[PDB]
Amino acid sequence: ATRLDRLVTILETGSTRLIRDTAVNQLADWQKQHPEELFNLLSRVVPYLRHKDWETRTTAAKAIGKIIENAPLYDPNNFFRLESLDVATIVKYGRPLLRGGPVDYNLAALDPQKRLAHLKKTLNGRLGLLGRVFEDEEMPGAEWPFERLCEFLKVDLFDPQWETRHGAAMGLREVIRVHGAGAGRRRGKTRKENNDLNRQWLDDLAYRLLCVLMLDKFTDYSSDTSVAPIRETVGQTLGAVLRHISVESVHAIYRLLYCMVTQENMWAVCHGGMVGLRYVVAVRKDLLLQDGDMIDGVVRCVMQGLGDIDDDVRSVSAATLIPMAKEFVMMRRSALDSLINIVWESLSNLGDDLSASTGKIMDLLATLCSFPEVLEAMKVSASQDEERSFTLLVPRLYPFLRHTITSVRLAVLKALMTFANLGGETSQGWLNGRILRLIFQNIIVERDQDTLNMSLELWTTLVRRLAARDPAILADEFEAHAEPMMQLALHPIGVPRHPIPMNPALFQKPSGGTYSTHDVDGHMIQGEVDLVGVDVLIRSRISAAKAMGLIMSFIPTPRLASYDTAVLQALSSPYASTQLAAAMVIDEYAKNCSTPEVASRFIEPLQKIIDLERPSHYRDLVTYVQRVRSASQQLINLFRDHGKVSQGKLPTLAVVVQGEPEAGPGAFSIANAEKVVNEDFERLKRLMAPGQRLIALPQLNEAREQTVEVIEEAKAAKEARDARIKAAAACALVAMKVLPKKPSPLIKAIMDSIKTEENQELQSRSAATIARLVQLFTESGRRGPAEKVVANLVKFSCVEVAETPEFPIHAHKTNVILSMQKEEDRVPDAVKYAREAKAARITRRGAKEALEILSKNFGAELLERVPTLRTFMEEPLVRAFSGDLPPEARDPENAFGQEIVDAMSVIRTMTPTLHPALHPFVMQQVPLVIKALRSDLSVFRYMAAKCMATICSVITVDGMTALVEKVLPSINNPLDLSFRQGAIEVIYHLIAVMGDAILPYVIFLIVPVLGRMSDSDNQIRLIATTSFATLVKLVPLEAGIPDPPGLSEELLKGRDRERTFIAQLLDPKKIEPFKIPVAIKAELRSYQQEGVNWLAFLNKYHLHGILCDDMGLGKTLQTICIVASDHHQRAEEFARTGAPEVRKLPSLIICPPTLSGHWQQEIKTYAPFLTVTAYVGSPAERRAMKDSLDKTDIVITSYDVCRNDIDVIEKYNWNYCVLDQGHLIKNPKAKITLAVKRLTSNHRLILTGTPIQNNVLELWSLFDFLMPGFLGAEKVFLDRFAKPIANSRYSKASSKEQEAGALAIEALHKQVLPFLLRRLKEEVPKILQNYYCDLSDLQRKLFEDFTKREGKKITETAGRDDKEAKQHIFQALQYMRKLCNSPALVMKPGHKAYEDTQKYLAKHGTTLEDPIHAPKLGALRDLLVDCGIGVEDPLYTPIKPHRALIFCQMKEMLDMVQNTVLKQMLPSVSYLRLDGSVEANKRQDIVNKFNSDPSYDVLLLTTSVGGLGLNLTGADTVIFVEHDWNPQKDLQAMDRAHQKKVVNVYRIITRGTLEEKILSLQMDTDQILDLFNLG
Repeated sequence: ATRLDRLVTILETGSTRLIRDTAVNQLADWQKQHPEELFNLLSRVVPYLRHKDWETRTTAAKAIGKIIENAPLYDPNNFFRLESLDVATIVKYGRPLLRGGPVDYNLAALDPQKRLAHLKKTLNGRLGLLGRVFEDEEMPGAEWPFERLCEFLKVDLFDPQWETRHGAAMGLREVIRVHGAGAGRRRGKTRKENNDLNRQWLDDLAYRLLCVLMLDKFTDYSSDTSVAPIRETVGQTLGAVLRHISVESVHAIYRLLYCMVTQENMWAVCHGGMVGLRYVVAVRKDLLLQDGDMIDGVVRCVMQGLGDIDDDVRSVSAATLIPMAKEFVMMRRSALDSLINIVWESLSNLGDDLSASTGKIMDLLATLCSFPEVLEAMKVSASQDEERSFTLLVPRLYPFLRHTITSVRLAVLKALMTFANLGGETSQGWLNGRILRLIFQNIIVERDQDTLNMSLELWTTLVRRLAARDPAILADEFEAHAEPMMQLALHPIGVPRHPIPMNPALFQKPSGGTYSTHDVDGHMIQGEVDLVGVDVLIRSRISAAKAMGLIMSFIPTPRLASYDTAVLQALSSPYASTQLAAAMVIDEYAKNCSTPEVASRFIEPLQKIIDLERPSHYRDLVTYVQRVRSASQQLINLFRDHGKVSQGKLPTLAVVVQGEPEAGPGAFSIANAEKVVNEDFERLKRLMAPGQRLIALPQLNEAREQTVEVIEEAKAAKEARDARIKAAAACALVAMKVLPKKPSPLIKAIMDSIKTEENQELQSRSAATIARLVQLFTESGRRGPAEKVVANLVKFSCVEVAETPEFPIHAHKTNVILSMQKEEDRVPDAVKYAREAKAARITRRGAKEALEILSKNFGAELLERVPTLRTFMEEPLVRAFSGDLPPEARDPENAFGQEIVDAMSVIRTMTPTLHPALHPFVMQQVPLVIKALRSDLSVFRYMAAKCMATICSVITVDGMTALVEKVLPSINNPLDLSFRQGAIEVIYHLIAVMGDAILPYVIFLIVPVLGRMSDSDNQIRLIATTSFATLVKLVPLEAGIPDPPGLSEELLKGRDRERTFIAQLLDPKKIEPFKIPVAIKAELRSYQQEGVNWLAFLNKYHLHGILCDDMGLGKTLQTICIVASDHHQRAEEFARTGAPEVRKLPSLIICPPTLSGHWQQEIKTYAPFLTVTAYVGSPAERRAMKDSLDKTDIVITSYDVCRNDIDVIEKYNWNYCVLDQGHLIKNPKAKITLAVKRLTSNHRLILTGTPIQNNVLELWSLFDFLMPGFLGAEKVFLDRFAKPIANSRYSKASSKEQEAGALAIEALHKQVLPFLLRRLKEEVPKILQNYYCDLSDLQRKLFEDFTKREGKKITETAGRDDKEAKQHIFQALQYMRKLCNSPALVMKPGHKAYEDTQKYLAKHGTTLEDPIHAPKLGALRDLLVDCGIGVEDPLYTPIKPHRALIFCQMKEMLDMVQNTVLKQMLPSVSYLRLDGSVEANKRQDIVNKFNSDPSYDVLLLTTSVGGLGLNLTGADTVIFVEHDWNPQKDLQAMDRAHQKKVVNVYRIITRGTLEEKILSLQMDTDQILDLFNLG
């Protein structure tokens, strides 16, 4: 179908959210550009409000919201009375609205308005306005635009089908939200007349809305989100009406809602009334706060609802009071004390498993407990009554600890925190072992990190407040729960596809019994490693050990005998997960003791783990070993079936594997499988015939390597467990200050974790340990092992090649910028190259954090306590950059080169976390790094730029001052290439390190960056252009940019040339006017001169952009202005300075071959002082001017002759280079695209009506011609922009991939926006215009042949005024006016020159119907592509801005226009044709489709049918191909067949013919005779 039908149908079948939301923005954009198509888009999304699917109704209601926002508000300068509403009659006599099964077919087939007129009679009865229950056998721009629509919605509010009532309520919500004020008004009345007419209409809707709250009994028990889907929604619609009605109408709605709550019960009427009151306080809280009578009644309603039996009534009641919980506490402290215990009463009846709706009750209690006033009034009631003591109330919060909503579980821990920080007299009846167990259970099973943090923070205060009383009391309350809680802290963790479930009987409910929108903690209690991340289970054992470690540090040691037996037993457990957790509990116990000697009884069991050998198997890794046996067996079974080997020679594998329970010492192990692939694969290969081996060995080698894959997979899995347990035991020893005599094995255990540990929390613990171990050694001599540890950390922070280059690999590179290589090289993908690179990133991550923690432990004493660090960072730079570079530093075999690289690698690794007292040491090294930026070796310049950028981001005062004073001023220097490459590179890495923090410092960066895009070195141009693109992306468009804090006041003074640039770049309306210095013959409009200001701004700062002005605004003139002015201005400065950058060079204008004459004509008209060469013609003609093109000011060239003669055109240098329809360059691989990019030009422009289509790669190719590096190379552009965009558009894409693809669209549009000048023709009388085209060779031949015969008699019959003489002259003019359109109109069989013409067409090898002989056909496709109509899915393609009418006089011409232009040339255009041949009945059909479906681009028709009174509205442009002798007969048929917008009228006229002469003349004999002369 059409675009609009396919675009709307996506609302139903949008597979992802991104695909559905993209369709609603297309419809919203379609309304924004074509505001008159409002009721064509709405009449297709409104039917989707009755859809049987929930999301389709939601999406369709969303589109109505977006489409209506793009409609102008309506200011024109049978109703219901809200007061006369009786609650008793409607509830009693009304129609209960239920889930609707019945469908009455007799009504369904009625006229859509007769169906509506019938439902408006039945409505008064169904509402109960009669004294009886109504039964359906009694009855078997002048005004508001949406008033006809709202009748269908207000009537469908009571349809038996609950799906229809759902969509009708959402539709009314979106219409009244944007357009609520104008409803009801009618043109022809004063403000006071339709202000109350609006009040009556809004009261009429509120009347109907309250009825739905009373009558709707529908309830969906399936989902826990919404219980009353219609009452929840129709109350949301009531909120949109409240923000538009008077204060008196609100107080009337308030009383009617008050009767529904305090019914003077019934669940539905009480709930629906509360829902309405919920939005009254959330929308009109201002009006509610003066009238104290409303404040009392709305609070009386909440309190009754808060004590109601049903849970859903208490939820909406609590959600009503939250927005004014602060406001109600202050104003009425008398009612404050009664509100507290009623809220507390609501939580008392609840069990442990709470519905998702009950979460709003907790939100109400949490906001009340955040006020000190409420906390005091509770203590007064606690000292007075026993039933309000904290022992009976607080445990009512425990069922909320494991609530389904994530935000509720955090609000409870924050609330329970408030009670622990309240009093000692107050909070001890509830603070016991019962709450300690629930919190410890919360630590094991909580998945959210913020909630797990508060659980540990509450566990600390709960333990410390209870240990302050007596350490024996704390140990008694927890002794009853200590035994099972230990089994959960030491519980093993499984492998993906091998979950180790926890015993659910070890979890006590708040009810007291054990476990034996639900299943909140079952995924983790089951231990699903795939469903919940492997790192989430690990950080739940870490949190367990940290909790269990703190509680043990307070219990007296003699009563910890049961705890030690559990952990000593766990150190020898067959589960590696348990041994790791066991050693971590000992660690956190020794950390929290006052002295480390208290825990010194664990020294011997832990030193066993370090010194003894590790077990060769673990029970948690049994799945890996079982997987190894399968591969080993299939490898052997293949040695039997595929290769013919006897069963007796085959080895036998054990059926049970090691680590399994009840596994003998002869079970299957990894060592057995290593013997199968290493020694039995060889032994069994000797037992094959040399003929059998040749056929079977292919598939055997494949089976062998698949086995080794799993073998090395299991061995790596076990060695990871050996390192985890050894490192955890060593860290606990370091906590007990265990400094061995021979510390090599202790240090190795901690180091092996820092090298290889995928998990960050386990690695960060080992980094913090090795940082304290360095401090413990330097605090007691032992500088031997202390300086070897720090030296390894420094070595490990340089292994990631992405951060620290390998010097011998790049040692030979000079005059190269490695920053460009690093990104143009990572776009390599091999499994064993990405695994080794992953190990390097892990090793650096650990070592970097160890030095970070080391720098914070020693503070400002880091360089005095650890003097080896100062040597690594300072010594190599002093040797190499104090004076001349030693020749040793250039050799890749010498280690000196890498020592210099590592030195600067450590500086940027530790500068951020360095104590501010060590910044002078870094500043001492700055003169050495600047010396490296100037170096000739590129790898030194690369690291110097990364290092300096980091230093400037930390020491923002002196670091920036050094860069602006010592580096930036010498980017101009044309003698030292190496310093320029280094200085632009430190700018590149400065923007990358700081990010959007670079904003205040962009002042100092902008001029060196801009000027470097105009540099002789190609690499500096590219990296400066990429830098400039990142700046445009990172600026705040709407806000200003502050000044650099703390810098010199004299640095910011002389930099005002750089502030006017940034101001003009953000806002294009602040561009300085440009007085054209050449004598141009033109009246420049407000926008034309404004557009020339934009082109001069680009020329001034060496920028390039696209001129996207809509057709008619005159893009050709604005370009001739700027190129004539530029040639003049650079003719003056070349006379002043003679610099090569302003030498005389010709400009180049590339256009489609049809527009070659159009440019040549308008330069002749507006700028007659510019000499023009037209390098277009036959290959023979082009070769004369081929060698002489620089001898003029402008050179015009077609895209076709630019490919064949590119070797000629690139031999020249060009000033300007304009592309008249530049979208032909969008193909990056096209030959025309590559030829245009081989040109050396100074200033570039692109002229298009459409800048981009659906693809983003089209946009890259255009911007790659303008500013080469602006979007990067093609491969780096396909990565950051094209890959995520294409992935989010996948039918089944991830929710992360959707936002990754949406952030890229938004970022790509921001980089390219300041370089596209897109001014609409309409927003900021119909315009006639002439489109000129040139005659063809055949037309000139046929005109000359006519005047040779007929021209003799034309002189006779010209001024006769005779009878048949005026008939001969007229039909002689008809022959010419037909020939001006197409030669095929006049060259028909029977003509005297037919046989001669066919010879001419044959000698040149063409046909008569060839479109090149009728230039009006070619001029029509160019006029259509300049209006965005024709281009060379409805979803991703943009909305076309115009629709056209195309008029012709003859039916034969329309066939050419149809079969040639719209079928061969522009096949993507949707069109309809209208002839007098078509039936007068069928022609009315397609005229309707043109006004009902706005996706018809063009309507072809002849001027005969246009005068038939048919009226069209969607037309925006009108084109005339053929013309009548009376030029107003064309004006009649146009207006007769046709306002808000402006209409563009185009006359296609061949220059030099009678068309240019007839249309000019507004008859004398000699003036008639001149119609037969060309020119």
